[PDB]
Amino acid sequence: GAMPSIASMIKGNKVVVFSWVTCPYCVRAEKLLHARTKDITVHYVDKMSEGEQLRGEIYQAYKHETVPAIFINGNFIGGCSDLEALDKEGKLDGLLS
Repeated sequence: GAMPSIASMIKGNKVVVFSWVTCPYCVRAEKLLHARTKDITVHYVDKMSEGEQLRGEIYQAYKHETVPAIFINGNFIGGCSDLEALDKEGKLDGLLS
C-alpha cells in the first residue's frame, strides 16, 4: 500500500524467507535451503516488534499468515510444502540460477 515495508527486502537477495524461531516448518525450510544453495537470507518475525506489519504485507496481498513465507527473484512460494513440490519435480533447480 502507501507505506513501504518487506516488499523491498525481496530484491536484496536471490532467496528471501520469513520464519518464526518456534515453528517446525521454519526448520523444514531452513534445512533444505542450506542444502540447495548459499544465496538465502531469512528474517525471524517472532523476534520483531514490527512482525505484525511484516505479516500484514503478506496477508493484504495473499490472504495468508502461516510461516515460513518464501520468495525467489520476487516470485511467491507459500511454504516448505510449496518449495518441496518444486524440488520433487526438478523445477526449483531451474529457479535457483
